[PDB]
Amino acid sequence: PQITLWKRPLVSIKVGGQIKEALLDTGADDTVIEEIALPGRWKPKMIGGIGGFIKVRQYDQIIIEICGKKAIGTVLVGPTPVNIIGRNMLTQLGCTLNF
Amino acid sequence: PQITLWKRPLVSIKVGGQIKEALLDTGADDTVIEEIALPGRWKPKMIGGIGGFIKVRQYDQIIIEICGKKAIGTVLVGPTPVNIIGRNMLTQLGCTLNF
Ligand SMILES: CC(C)(C)NC(=O)[C@@H]1CN(Cc2cccnc2)CCN1C[C@@H](O)C[C@@H](Cc1ccccc1)C(=O)N[C@H]1c2ccccc2C[C@H]1O
Ligand SMILES: [Cl-]
Ligand SMILES: [Cl-]
Ligand code: NA
Repeated sequence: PQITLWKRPLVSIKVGGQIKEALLDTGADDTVIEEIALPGRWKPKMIGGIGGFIKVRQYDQIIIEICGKKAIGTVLVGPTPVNIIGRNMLTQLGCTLNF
Repeated sequence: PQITLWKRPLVSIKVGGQIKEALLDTGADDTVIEEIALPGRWKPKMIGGIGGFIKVRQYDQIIIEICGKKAIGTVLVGPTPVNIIGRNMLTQLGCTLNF
């Protein structure tokens, strides 16, 4: 499909057995989600954007459904203002910018 | 052009008579550039990132050029780690998300 940007590119996603709303974010290197329960062991990580850095937990090989597609990859969990689908996942979806 | 997301979608832009590197950011509502000299009056504004809010100067009716295409709109000037081209400008360039 083709998503215009006249409004926020928000989509429904399934992760951690839960349905959530997330932002398709080309400006994000990684994918970070609000506090949620994920399986397996995690490693610490610092991610920075406007306003500085935040500490998140990194879980790997996590399954995520986005726009009727499945992606399996790294998912960060922490105090992010909004759920963010970053490039690590967007590439799995075969997403590209066009203009 | 069609831009893949394996790496950050950086592009050269023309703004304030200067040439700069900026990131095509679908998750960004606004366009924010590091300290740069812009003409006209400005208004103060607070914008929030994953790390918190930063204070910026809001300029309106600013023209930017990207890959031969031009757009006019609001440009925020402040301490941003990276220059960001947001949706308010991406729409004007006819930039879409495709997969
Ligand atoms: C207008 C402004 C630019 C202030 N907007 C944002 O920062 C929004 C904020 N919302 C949230 C919000 C905050 C307050 C109010 N409403 C909404 C979440 C989504 N971001 C957009 C991000 O894509 C911005 C980038 C900027 C950046 C890129 C590369 C290097 C440094 C900074 C961003 O924060 N990306 C980072 C990022 C993001 C997620 C996971 C990993 C990483 C690493 C890094 O790529
Ligand atoms: Cl990944
Ligand atoms: Cl605008
Ligand atoms: Na990016």
